[PDB]
Amino acid sequence: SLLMWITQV
Amino acid sequence: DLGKKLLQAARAGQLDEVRELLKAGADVNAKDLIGVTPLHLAAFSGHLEIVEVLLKASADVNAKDVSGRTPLHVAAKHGHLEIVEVLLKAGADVNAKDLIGFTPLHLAAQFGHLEIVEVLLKAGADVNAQDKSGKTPADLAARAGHQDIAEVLQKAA
Amino acid sequence: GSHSMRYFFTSVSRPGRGEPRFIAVGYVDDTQFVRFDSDAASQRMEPRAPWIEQEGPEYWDGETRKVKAHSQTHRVDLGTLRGYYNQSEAGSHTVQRMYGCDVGSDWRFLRGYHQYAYDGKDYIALKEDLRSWTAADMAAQTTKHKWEAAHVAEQLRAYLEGTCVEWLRRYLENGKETLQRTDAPKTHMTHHAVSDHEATLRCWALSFYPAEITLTWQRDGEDQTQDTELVETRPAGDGTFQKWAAVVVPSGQEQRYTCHVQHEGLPKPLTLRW
Amino acid sequence: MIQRTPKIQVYSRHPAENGKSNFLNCYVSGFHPSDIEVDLLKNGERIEKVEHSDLSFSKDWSFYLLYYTEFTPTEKDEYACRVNHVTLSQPKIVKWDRD
Repeated sequence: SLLMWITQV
Repeated sequence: DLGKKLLQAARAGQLDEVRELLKAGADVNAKDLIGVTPLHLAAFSGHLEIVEVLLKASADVNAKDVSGRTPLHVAAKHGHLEIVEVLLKAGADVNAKDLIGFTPLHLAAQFGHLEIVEVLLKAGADVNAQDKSGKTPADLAARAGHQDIAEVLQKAA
Repeated sequence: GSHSMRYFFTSVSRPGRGEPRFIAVGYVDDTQFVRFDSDAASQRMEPRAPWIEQEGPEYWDGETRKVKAHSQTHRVDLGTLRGYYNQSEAGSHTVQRMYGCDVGSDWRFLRGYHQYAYDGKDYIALKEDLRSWTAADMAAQTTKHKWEAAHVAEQLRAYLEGTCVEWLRRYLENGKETLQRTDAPKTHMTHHAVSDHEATLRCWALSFYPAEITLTWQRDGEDQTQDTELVETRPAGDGTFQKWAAVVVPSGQEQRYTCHVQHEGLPKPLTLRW
Repeated sequence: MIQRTPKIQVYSRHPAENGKSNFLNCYVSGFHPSDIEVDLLKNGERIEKVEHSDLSFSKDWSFYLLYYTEFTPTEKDEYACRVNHVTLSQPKIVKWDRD
């Protein structure tokens, strides 16, 4: 599973 | 631990399992370590009926995760318009600010969700809300290339 | 042995064409198991393993959602990064990201990591602590500040320590027959009179898994990393790899040189001679 | 800009013994950016059926790709990979050498 809460850069 | 099962179900989308778990008495506002809620999971997944069944279960509409994101934030970023509308009808705080200072309006603008932008504006979202960087939604729209949203926000100011 | 769940994401601004290309690939150890391409018709994560196809639709839907969240996020990253660096639109730039969790032979959480690159240069990395950031520059310094305020590290910690391991363990239970394998390299010598005086002995290794292998030369007690060329390990496309090494050696040598081999597939090394 | 030129390798999935089906691989690693053009030749002309893996990058932020095709070797064939990348001013051609 991918990370569910990636944050923008 | 009913909360783990409810969290998983909201992550997986077992709407019937969601209803039975809520009936059993699971905390609608159950919090993960990162403070994400079943509401946030449902917003992310677009499980409209799960969203509504949680809200009728008295879900804290404005619960903030460790990032300070509300379910409204999640919905706005991911584009789940019907959820956006159901949240707002539930009393979601249009102007809720996360630890970064982003509003849901910010996210909708920067991700280019014009329909959600319009719903938020009809719901009293602050076009002028400034994040920690001082950037208006118009700026984030421009930076993302959502020129039409950018001009809608600049016109709606 | 140690096992890894590895996720590679890359994004490339395509000005005028109007949409960035976004590729995502997941690996468990050396076996590609999932993919995404913006330009594929499916618009879904697609199974590359016979084990992963046992995973049902709910998961593929969820991974589609998450990978499209990666796509939009990396999009806005592209735009924000080109804001920080103050460079004109009129040219292609690339973003790539890579994260995953590593487990030891016990399958406990060994190590997690997260990395970010802009324009091919290292931009931000999660320190092994999982708590602090190595910023590359004032732009990455900015993103460091923002991520600290947002507590991004707590998110990454919770994922890499938690579900990552769970999923990795399940996949290894399902790849019981394909990721748990090791294939011992088959090897052969070759001999060529590369000149009227000089020759080469070349030692081949191929059809081994995992990719990690070592080959070296010795003159029976002296280092021969001198007159020697070597190539990167390369995939056969059988889901296996290849490599070779050679020694530039006089013709008519009395079997003095030897090819030494070590690979996790060999319980007893299999050093062999001309 | 960083500009990095691919390591190019041409080989067969199995040792090339005639009378036996196998696959021709052109392996490319270490290029940056990802915008290669690469095509596999036979006897000096493009094979069309070329197919390749998913785009992946190395620890050093460099792309690597495999291009592979079905073929069968003969003693009279000549195979070459031909590759072009922004770093390469003229496209480098490397003949298949059965060793």
